[PDB]
Amino acid sequence: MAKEFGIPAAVAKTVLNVVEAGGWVTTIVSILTAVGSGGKSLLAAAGRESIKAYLKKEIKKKGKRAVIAW
Amino acid sequence: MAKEFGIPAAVAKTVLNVVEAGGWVTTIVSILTAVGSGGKSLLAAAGRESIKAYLKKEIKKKGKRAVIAW
Repeated sequence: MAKEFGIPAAVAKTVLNVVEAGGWVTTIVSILTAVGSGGKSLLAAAGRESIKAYLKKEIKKKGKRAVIAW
Repeated sequence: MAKEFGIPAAVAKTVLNVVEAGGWVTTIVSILTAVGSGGKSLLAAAGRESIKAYLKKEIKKKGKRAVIAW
């Protein structure tokens, strides 16, 4: 998330914790909106998929630490 | 929130928007908990006072920008 979108690690970590806790897609959207254009770019990258489902797949594949870094 | 509790600004903004919208204490709790230790510490700083009421009072005292900053 940092490398590809410029998202601060602490923001990215919060987002992924929300995902893992079964938190709301709406919350995730709000936090990525608030981080600015890089967050909006990630939201757009999910495309037709929910951002939550998109990020859950990435976490399952690569682990949280790597998704944060990405 | 950012300087005293390490709540990233994007997350802090999201939290204050929930507060302003009159959203749920449980949602404020889960977002702050997702931040990690600094979020948990902000929750502890509120004591027995509703986190929502607590942050509303902080906004009344300092304004939204300064609450985010803190």
